[PDB]
Amino acid sequence: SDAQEILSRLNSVLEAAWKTILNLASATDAAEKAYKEGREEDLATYLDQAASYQSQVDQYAVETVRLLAELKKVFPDEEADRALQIAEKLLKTVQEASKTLDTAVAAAANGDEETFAKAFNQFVSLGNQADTLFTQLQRTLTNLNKK
Amino acid sequence: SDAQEILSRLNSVLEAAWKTILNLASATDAAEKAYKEGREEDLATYLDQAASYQSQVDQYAVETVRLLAELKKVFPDEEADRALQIAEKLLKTVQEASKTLDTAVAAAANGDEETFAKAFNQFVSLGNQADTLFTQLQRTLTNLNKK
Amino acid sequence: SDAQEILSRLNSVLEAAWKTILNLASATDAAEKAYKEGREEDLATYLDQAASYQSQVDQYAVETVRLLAELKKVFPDEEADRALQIAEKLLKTVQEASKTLDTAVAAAANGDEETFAKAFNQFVSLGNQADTLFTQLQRTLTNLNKK
Ligand SMILES: C[C@]1(c2nc3cccc(C(N)=O)c3[nH]2)CCCN1
Ligand SMILES: C[C@]1(c2nc3cccc(C(N)=O)c3[nH]2)CCCN1
Ligand SMILES: C[C@]1(c2nc3cccc(C(N)=O)c3[nH]2)CCCN1
Repeated sequence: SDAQEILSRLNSVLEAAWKTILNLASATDAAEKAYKEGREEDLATYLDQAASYQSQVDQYAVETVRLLAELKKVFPDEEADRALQIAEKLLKTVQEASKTLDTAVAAAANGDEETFAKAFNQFVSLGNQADTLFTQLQRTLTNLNKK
Repeated sequence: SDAQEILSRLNSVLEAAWKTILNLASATDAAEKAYKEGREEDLATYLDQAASYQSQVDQYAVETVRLLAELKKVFPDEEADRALQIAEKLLKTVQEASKTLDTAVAAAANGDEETFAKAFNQFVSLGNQADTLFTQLQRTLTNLNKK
Repeated sequence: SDAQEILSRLNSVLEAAWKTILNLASATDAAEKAYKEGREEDLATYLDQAASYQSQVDQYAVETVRLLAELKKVFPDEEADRALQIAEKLLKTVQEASKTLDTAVAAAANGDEETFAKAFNQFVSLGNQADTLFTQLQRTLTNLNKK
């Protein structure tokens, strides 16, 4: 059925997204360390790496919404509505993380540490919120895949 | 011992950024056409391309600020400060365009056309604002390179 | 083919190599954290990422040796000779780090903590040796571009 072709594609997207999230976590931790140590040039490199991975998470989150919107169109009922709603909230949170990371990158480039720290700390908190939604989405999809 | 290399890197970054801006414009035009013609799958492809190019413009704009900030440290004069201020305003505008494109991409994925159209038109306007600052920056750098 | 173009290539290679070394350091830190926290799948991913960056460092080291030998032919200079000797010692050291990282990868795959711990500790010690050599190389290249 198209429904399980879509669920299959969704599992592949989310597996790829998880790998990217692990890379984003590494880059985020490295940026925090460079920031603590006053290594400004190293921090710039780690922030650019984080922004690259965050852009990739954003793309995967968009693809996840598009796939669940497609799944809902093949369903005659609201079985996939909950998963789509989670995925849409995930995407909203991921894009907020992206915007706030951008504010941090610009503040670091502008040499405005107070703005940098505020935005970077928001980015970290949004990432934790996104992680909660990501795991919720995985659980919801497992219940749609049956076997 | 450094400013000439900084200036040459800046010229290379801005040349690469302009090509990316042209590619972004082509993707934007193609997305507008797909939207008007109701071809949602085509629109998704063109929006993903636009988002990729926009992320690259964002990166080049960050690099531009960092290079001009370095130049201002080496040669702390009014020319350098003016160039950096223009580049910082360019980066601000580029990142506003990036966040607005994110809203549009999410709306298209969510099937929310009212939000998509409003955000997409805001994105176009911010792009034109960024173009003005980009050309202003080029004129200032001409005065800084002195041939 | 001219002395100045070869130096320009060397400067670019070492710039790129330092960014790759930063990525290797972030992946290594993330692997250490996953190892300490007992997250074996995360550890496996970060070891694979570290090995990828280590292999890229190895290739930049190869290219640096080749380029310095080319520079000695067209612009003899006791300092290019010094740089080549450092770069060759660096190449040997980064290859040894790659070997020990490979041993760590295999030990994680086999679930052999005793072998893993020894190999990972050796990898760290060799990375610090390579870091010292890389700093010496950067200093020598700075002198080659003219003190
Ligand atoms: C906790 C952490 C994080 N987990 C995420 C899960 C899904 C999305 C994002 C995101 N930023 O878009 C996440 N960010 C580790 C990487 C930085 N923060
Ligand atoms: C007019 C146009 C545009 N010109 C820009 C110049 C600098 C930056 C951006 C940006 N979006 O960051 C620009 N966007 C063409 C490409 C789509 N909109
Ligand atoms: C400090 C660290 C390290 N610094 C290096 C500098 C040049 C080469 C290498 C290498 N392994 O080839 C380096 N490794 C980061 C990861 C653990 N060791």
